[PDB]
Amino acid sequence: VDATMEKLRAQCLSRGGIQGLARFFRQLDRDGSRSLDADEFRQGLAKLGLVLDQAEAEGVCRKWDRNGSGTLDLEEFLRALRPPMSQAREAVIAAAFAKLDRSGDGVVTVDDLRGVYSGEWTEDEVLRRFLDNFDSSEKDGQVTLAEFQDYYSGVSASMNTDEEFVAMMTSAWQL
Amino acid sequence: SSGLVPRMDAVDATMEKLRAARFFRQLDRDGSRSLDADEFRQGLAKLGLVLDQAEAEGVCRKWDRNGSGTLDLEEFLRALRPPMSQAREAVIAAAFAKLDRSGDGVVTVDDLRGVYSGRAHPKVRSGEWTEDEVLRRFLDNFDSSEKDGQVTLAEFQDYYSGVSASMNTDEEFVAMMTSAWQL
Ligand SMILES: [Ca+2]
Ligand SMILES: [Ca+2]
Ligand SMILES: [Ca+2]
Ligand SMILES: [Ca+2]
Ligand SMILES: [Ca+2]
Ligand SMILES: [Ca+2]
Ligand SMILES: [Ca+2]
Ligand SMILES: [Ca+2]
Ligand SMILES: [Ca+2]
Repeated sequence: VDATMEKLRAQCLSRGGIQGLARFFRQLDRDGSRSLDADEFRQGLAKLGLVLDQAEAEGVCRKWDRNGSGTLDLEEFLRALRPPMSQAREAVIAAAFAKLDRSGDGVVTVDDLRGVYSGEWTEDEVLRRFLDNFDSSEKDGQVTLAEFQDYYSGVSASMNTDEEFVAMMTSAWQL
Repeated sequence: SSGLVPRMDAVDATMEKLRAARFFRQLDRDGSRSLDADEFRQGLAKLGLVLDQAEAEGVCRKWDRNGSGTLDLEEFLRALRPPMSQAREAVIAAAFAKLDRSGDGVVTVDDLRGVYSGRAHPKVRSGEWTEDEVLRRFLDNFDSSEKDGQVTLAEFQDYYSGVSASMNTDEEFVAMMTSAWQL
């Protein structure tokens, strides 16, 4: 399934880079509804020699559907086809996430930031504003690993080598 | 001395030289889609690499994983892999040593739990997978074809034989591994 999802990109790499993904997105969207259903997604991949069944399709849509619409919009689809980051880059992030997550339950919260960072604006209200920086656009007081990972998708994309990324992360977080 | 097993040196020489599908099919004189000890023997002579009868039989016996008495494509492809240098063997063992927390010779989910947290994983955050299930999933990749939550050094080595063969220089391979397992 992930192998099928990688063959898609390998195939997209034959010309298509992210502006091309929107172009392909809209050719997948048969009804033009501006989102992809598991059905539309499946028939589109079939046209490319990639085969998975409906339950597999819903599964892929389930994974990338970030707002529980049961469907893939342009943003989610673009995030789906982003070439995954190399493992070394992923490892330093992982590493820095562990640091940040004092409590080590799997998510970073205002409480994890207590003791590590610090009339109007109070204490953890400031701490909350810090948490927000790394959080998604819709702040909910929790930072996942996936979210933390997005926060750095920008600079990572800019930086051409793992060592540039690795060196930066190492110093930022004193790993 | 203890730990040593007797093994044939002249076979190692002939086997090296050889290393340096199209080829398999050439050698498969009788089109059986597998190599007799006898055919392998004749093929190598036709190429100027000399092996007697038992030496050729010895090589089939040791690469014929499934015990068909013969070498098929998968088995032949494996045999031609270059021997693993001290350096590559060293990073593999260091990575295995790291994973095997209990130090009982096998890497299990229980080992892994002391090395990695699986909690931050997206499939755990959605409620669909447990930490141990992500950890088991990770373990399976290194496991033999029959998954049993146990990965032995043999199995670990077998897993990396293929990957190793993919990279040209010891240094690429050593650095890869050092970044993969953070040693
Ligand atoms: Ca649609
Ligand atoms: Ca959606
Ligand atoms: Ca936490
Ligand atoms: Ca969040
Ligand atoms: Ca034959
Ligand atoms: Ca065989
Ligand atoms: Ca163990
Ligand atoms: Ca547990
Ligand atoms: Ca096993």
